[PDB]
Amino acid sequence: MKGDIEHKVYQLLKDQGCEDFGTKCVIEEVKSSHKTLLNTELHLTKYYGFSFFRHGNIVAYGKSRKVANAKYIMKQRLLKLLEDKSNLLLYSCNCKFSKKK
Ligand SMILES: [Zn+2]
Repeated sequence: MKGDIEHKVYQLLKDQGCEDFGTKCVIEEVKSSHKTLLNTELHLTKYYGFSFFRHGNIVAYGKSRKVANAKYIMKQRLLKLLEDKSNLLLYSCNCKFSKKK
């Protein structure tokens, strides 16, 4: 496929009978500051903790100072999973019914 990992994730997962998934974007600031001279560190060295959630689990993780790089990492995570067919993102679940081995 090409490009947008989110669409790929949706394309198959929603078709597997899943709707419970999505990306989370929380900032993980690296506090190298012991004390400071203002209320809070106006702007310290923070990192965008991009991650992909699937049933409360972490399928993709990519923390970077650059939003693009952060996204890039997590994207290539699930990207490899749908390419390699690793069940970490693509496993069957009960958003519809039971499963069969
Ligand atoms: Zn599900």
